[PDB]
Amino acid sequence: KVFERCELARTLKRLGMDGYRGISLANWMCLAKWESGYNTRATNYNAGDRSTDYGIFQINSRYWCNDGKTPGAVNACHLSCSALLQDNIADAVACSKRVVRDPQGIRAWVAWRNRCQNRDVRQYVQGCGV
Repeated sequence: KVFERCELARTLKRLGMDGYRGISLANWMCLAKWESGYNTRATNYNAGDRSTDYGIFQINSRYWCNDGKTPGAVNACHLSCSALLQDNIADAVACSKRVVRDPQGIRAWVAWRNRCQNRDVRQYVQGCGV
């Protein structure tokens, strides 16, 4: 599923993402936007370390989900990476929450640092009723 901007903002808010661990909905929107263009079936294989990024938040298999083919990987979200490719984003959100409970917080995603950190991200939620 490719979410439309406001549809996604409301979906994330309903799932309890607004201000989760001090992270605003606009930041999560900026992250999803830059990671996958709001696409839940997006995947990126990293030939360098044999890991793959999954879903709307492009969560990596080395530490967050199990795909059975990433060397010495762990599954901190205790999910099959398949769960991160569903149209329903419940599991991807549960896992993103797990990611940010770690010290790095939203900084875990390099794309967030590049295109969201210290930037005006208001535009992502404007007019969405969130």
